[PDB]
Amino acid sequence: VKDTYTDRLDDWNGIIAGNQYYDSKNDQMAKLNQELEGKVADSLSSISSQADRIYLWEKFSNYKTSANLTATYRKLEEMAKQVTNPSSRYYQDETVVRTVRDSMEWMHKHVYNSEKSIVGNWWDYEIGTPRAINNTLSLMKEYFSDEEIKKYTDVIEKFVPDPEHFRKTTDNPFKALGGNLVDMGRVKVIAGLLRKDDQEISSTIRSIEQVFKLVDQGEGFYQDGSYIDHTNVAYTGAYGNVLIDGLSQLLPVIQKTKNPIDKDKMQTMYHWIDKSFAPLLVNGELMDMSRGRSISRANSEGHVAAVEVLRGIHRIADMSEGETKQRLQSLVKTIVQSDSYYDVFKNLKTYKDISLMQSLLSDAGVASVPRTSYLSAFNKMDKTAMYNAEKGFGFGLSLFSSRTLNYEHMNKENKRGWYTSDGMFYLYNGDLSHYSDGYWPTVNPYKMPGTTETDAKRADSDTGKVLPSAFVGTSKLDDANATATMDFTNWNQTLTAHKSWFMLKDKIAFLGSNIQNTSTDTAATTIDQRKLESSNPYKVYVNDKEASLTEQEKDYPETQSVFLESSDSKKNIGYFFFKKSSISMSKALQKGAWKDINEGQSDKEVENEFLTISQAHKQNGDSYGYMLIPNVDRATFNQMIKELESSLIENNETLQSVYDAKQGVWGIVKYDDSVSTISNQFQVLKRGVYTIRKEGDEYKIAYYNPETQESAPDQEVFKKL
Ligand SMILES: CC(=O)N[C@@H]1[C@@H](O[C@@H]2OC(C(=O)O)=C[C@H](O)[C@H]2O)[C@@H](O)[C@@H](CO)O[C@H]1O
Repeated sequence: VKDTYTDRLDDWNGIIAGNQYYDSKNDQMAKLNQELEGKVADSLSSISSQADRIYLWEKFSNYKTSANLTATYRKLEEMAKQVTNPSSRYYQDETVVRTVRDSMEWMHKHVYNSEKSIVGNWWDYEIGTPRAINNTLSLMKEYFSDEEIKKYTDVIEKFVPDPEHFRKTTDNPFKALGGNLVDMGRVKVIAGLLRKDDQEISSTIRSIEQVFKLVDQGEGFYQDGSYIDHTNVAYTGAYGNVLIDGLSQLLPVIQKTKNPIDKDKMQTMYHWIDKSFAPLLVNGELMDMSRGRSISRANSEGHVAAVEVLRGIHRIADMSEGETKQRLQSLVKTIVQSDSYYDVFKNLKTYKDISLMQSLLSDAGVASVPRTSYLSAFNKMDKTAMYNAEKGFGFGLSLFSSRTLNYEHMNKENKRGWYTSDGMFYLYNGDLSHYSDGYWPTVNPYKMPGTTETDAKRADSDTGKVLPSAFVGTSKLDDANATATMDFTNWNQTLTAHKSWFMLKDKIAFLGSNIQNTSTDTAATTIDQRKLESSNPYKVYVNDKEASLTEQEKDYPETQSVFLESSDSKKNIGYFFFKKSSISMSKALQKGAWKDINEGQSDKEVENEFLTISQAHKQNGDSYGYMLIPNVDRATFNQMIKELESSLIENNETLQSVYDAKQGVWGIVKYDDSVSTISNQFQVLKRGVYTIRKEGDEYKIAYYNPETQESAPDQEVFKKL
């Protein structure tokens, strides 16, 4: 019955597949089409023989394993996309039409129907499979009757009758929010359309509108740009991806129903883009510290995941108008063009998304200007993102506190992310491929960069924990200067350390004090564990003298500096130790497989060479202190360390401070309320984090008490002498 419902479904098909936009003369489109051709070809030659068949596909035959249901229906969706694509060799193919129809019927009878109960993961039964069924039926609606479409979607109403909750048929349902809530839309809004059910469409849209509300607690988007999911996990880069990706697909359809969403309610989407997503995108890569367990998926490395967000942003820009549309187009364009490592088209999986990107990149009317410097203090999720446009490097600080979980290990994914939030840092430089090409399965999980830990063995079965302390946070002064601290205690309460960071425009100082260890395990701080490029080797210098690193660890006592020299100055990394320190370094090939950190991934061996720098802490009360200076050549680095000779103000159990004489900026962390006199110019009076700038006889102050998550009147925390 061609009606308004089918009209909406046509729009939906144009969004999730876009065959109407296909052009065989379009190189990028032909590439996606050919990819679908091969997938359909493979599925057809392996699908089971309707003569006493026990399954459709042998590799997805154990229907006790819920993932097999979703994988099975997704193969049918691929067939639907090609049977409706005029340029596919399967266009209107009678055998494919019958295969989809017969497969739907078979699964309906023996595997997935209203009489079944959830076996395995609820997600497959309520989101993955319903979405695949909806899309298959929508795309091939001209090959199914309304009665058949209602028949194959009855099961969706059984497992997902309520647009506000998921797991409704289990003994522990939950409130749908964020990414999940958006998927609720892709399940019930589309099913509603297919079933011509007005109440389902309207009630579901009403539920979805909740996603536009910013929260000050719990899961969702925060005013400061943070995004929390799974109760207390920083998750902008995975669940937030799903949210923006899925919502941008749905909106064009929703806005054409009889229950469009108010334009002012949707205004917060622009806030997510500018506050939450943009800061996490550096040279086309989505910062891993925001992606949770997804970092353990081989097909979803940083640049790939970034496209999930970018394609969503672009669709939103396309449905916008005037300057809002223009500014968003410019954001997408500059980010994509800055990525010389990843081909954006590799993750634009529909013809419309491809078409949109191509027009964007060729439209001289859309400005593409390098992004300016910024520094986001995501205090509500304990992450900080810094970007310096003049020098061209990004910096990510991954922490956690009494308010957030350190790492997420679930669904057998991210088995070794134990220390990815123990003060771990990320450096985004000229090597855009650093955290890609197998970084996650080959990096030594016991030596995550920036972390202070003991060498005790950890079990893959362990799960995340929150921090005993709430004293973790960042005080931001401006777009280039901020200070952070973390009252760190390790997983088994055998080691502590006051870890602080001083972001000073073109460098970051790392200070650690009060390092205590009560175990018999050895303790140390990993200064860095950098993944190398066989094409761009580094020349290593210690105290400005060339060193030859080996697989075997070598000790370097009385170290003043370490410099990693590349042919490209934008890959250079220098470490300046305020006080001569005893460190050790090595360069070795590290092997591993994605399956080691994610049960569902390939066991194929992967390997990468890593340069590891460490500093042992053999006595209680130990400390470390060094300045990370990226993107400058050797001579400039050497010149800079002399300028910084007296930059360390203090690094003890109650006070940690670094001074940037060139900028006239101080970074200060106080663990108690004693009066601290700084550089004989002023005093700071309260426990907390400070970033101060002197401009003449004037002083600009940025104070933050991480525990109460509040600042305070200037006179309460600052006094000029
Ligand atoms: C955010 C997240 O990790 N969601 C899990 C699912 O992963 C997402 O799957 C899809 C999709 O369209 O199916 C898109 C995303 O890129 C990917 O992160 C999936 O792993 C699912 C399996 O049960 O569990 C979700 O929590």
